Amino acid sequence: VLSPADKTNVKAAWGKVGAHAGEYGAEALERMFLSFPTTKTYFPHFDLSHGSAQVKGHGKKVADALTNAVAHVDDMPNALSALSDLHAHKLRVDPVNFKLLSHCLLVTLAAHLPAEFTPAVHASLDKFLASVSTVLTSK
Amino acid sequence: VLSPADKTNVKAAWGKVGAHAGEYGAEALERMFLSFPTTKTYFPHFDLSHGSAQVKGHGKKVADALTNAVAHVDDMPNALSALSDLHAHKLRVDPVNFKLLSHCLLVTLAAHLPAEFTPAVHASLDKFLASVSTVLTSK
Amino acid sequence: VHLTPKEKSAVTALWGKVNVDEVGGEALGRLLVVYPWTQRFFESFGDLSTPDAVMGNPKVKAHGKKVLGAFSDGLAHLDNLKGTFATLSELHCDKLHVDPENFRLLGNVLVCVLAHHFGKEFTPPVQAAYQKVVAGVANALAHKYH
Amino acid sequence: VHLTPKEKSAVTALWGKVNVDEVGGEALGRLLVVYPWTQRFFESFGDLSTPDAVMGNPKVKAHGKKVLGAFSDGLAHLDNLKGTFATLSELHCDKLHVDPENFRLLGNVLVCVLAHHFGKEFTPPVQAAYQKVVAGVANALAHKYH
Ligand code: HEM
Ligand code: HEM
Ligand code: HEM
Ligand code: HEM
Repeated sequence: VLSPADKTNVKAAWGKVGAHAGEYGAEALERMFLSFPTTKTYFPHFDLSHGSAQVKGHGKKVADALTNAVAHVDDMPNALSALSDLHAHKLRVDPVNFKLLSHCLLVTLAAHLPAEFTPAVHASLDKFLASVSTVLTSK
Repeated sequence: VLSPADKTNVKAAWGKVGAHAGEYGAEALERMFLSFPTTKTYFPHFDLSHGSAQVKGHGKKVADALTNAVAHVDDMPNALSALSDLHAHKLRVDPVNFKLLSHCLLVTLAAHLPAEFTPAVHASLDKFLASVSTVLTSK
Repeated sequence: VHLTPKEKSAVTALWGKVNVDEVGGEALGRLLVVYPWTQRFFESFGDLSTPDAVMGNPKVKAHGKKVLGAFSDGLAHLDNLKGTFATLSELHCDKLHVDPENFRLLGNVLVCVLAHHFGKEFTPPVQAAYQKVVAGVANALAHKYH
Repeated sequence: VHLTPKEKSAVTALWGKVNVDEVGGEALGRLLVVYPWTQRFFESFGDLSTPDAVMGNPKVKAHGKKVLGAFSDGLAHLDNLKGTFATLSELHCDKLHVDPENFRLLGNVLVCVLAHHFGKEFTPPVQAAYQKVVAGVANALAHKYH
């Protein structure tokens, strides 16, 4: 469960993303596709190369979902219900893959927000992304 | 999340354990210690050999916790709060180990209750033990 | 992986009693029911809408027989799992892109099925021997990932 | 694991810029903070009560230096990770009984630390190269388990 400090830490770190929200989401996806090639097969209709307008657009959707989770952090199962059904029922996303994307999101944040990525905030972000992942694999 | 059928399936299968509750809990621990030797280091004060009165007594405690979770299946984070603090704060149990014990509990049930261990009930039990595990690693 | 002679004996003696026509299909079917994302890889198998439909699906039973055959092959070569699973690793890793965690899951489902079929004869030491085996197979099948 | 020459180049060029006195302690300290069960193995290190206490703990920094040294050794022998990590595998698996999932976790924490230190220079292709490396080290360190 997320502590009050976890919630404040995540809100604060994510708040710094600003207009870059979509960009960072797209970067995390790119990091995942390159580092963990098994994940690519979920997107046969997307070109996954650098500068892909499809990955850019998708990164924005991923970011919007994370922002929704931050904004409704005490009510995540509800806020992400639709997304949970999608990832489990329709897409059949292997639960391992959420750990892969979560890691790539941490890397992206570390690479862009060095002042925010303290050890405590890293811990909070990891717990937050793990909580998001739990909801998205819950059915 | 556990479906209504999951809850009924788990209650039904566990209901068949009867006076054997402690015995099966002790057997699952033994299975875990033998199959996954890394788990043994958590019990330096227990003798882990077959017939160990310490493993027998502990199996009863494990079974009682699972029974509590079955009986309060819609309120598990609350029912298992004390146990969650113990496993995380005091004992520092690696989360992987919950998957190991959960698997050994399924094996124990399959070995003893062949009529109950249908594919659907196996799925329900796995989800239930994973939910218990999530609570016990949540802090 | 290294099995002791006692473990090897226990493993081989149980395996000789396994129904080779059914156990693999039961393990594969349970994998599909218990871990439903795995169905993503079996779209061509038809009806997987219910547990009964999965377990009774002729293609699940047929494919499960092939799976079990590979475990049997593994059992014959405990000291060379890598070469034994070489082409299967290329298939599962390079072509299918199955996450290797699922190899661990299928091996553990097989262990549950053995327990289901053998009951008390599937003792804790017998299970421990089989866990060495299924870990070995999972590790070999994942070789093309590492 | 197999790195392409482009990947090997990218890895070696970044590593030459790593602060060998600090990066290992940062990765180990973050492991202890982010995955607190890992503290079970470091009772003798003293004060681990807060993130600041962990990161500033002289024993964490000192031990982290040893960790990084092993990664450096791995980097020099990408084609023989197994022999390179042989004694460390005996230590971590046979003596300490650390679950090998934690080797994966520490490698991924190291990747986060590299990203933290190098920022934009830690590009997605550079990360992908490092992921091959840390997977290779984790797999070799776990050899005594399989
Ligand atoms: C932090 C974890 C994740 C978040 C927040 C997230 C969020 C989203 C969102 C917002 C969408 C679009 C929803 C819609 O169109 O209705 C989506 C779609 C999708 N996601 Fe994720 N996702 C996550 C993890 C993953 C992972 C790990 C995978 C696979 C490796 C994955 C594969 C997909 C696929 C295949 C689609 C459909 C894209 C399409 O068909 O156009 N997702 N996700
Ligand atoms: C289904 C999962 C589990 C359940 C339901 C469970 C339940 C329990 C219970 C009821 C107790 C005694 C509580 C008390 O005395 O206040 C206990 C203690 C303990 N558990 Fe678990 N446990 C689980 C998983 C694990 C795992 C995976 C490990 C380690 C591999 C573990 C290690 C321990 C240890 C070391 C103790 C303390 C024993 C002692 O010091 O005497 N538990 N557990
Ligand atoms: C211990 C683990 C496993 C073993 C020993 C195993 C064994 C096999 C065998 C023997 C075949 C037949 C190949 C042939 O026709 O020559 C096969 C095919 C296949 N397997 Fe597995 N398997 C394992 C795990 C998995 C998992 C976990 C999945 C997916 C979740 C999977 C997906 C598939 C698919 C889709 C095929 C058909 C490929 C084709 O015909 O093109 N396997 N497997
Ligand atoms: C890539 C992963 C890892 C690497 C490369 C690594 C490397 C090392 C090295 C070089 C040493 C020094 C051994 C010596 O003094 O000769 C060491 C010791 C030690 N490591 Fe690790 N380590 C890793 C993961 C872990 C993890 C995840 C844990 C626990 C969570 C751990 C626990 C320990 C402990 C307790 C010692 C001290 C043992 C002693 O002095 O008796 N290691 N490790």
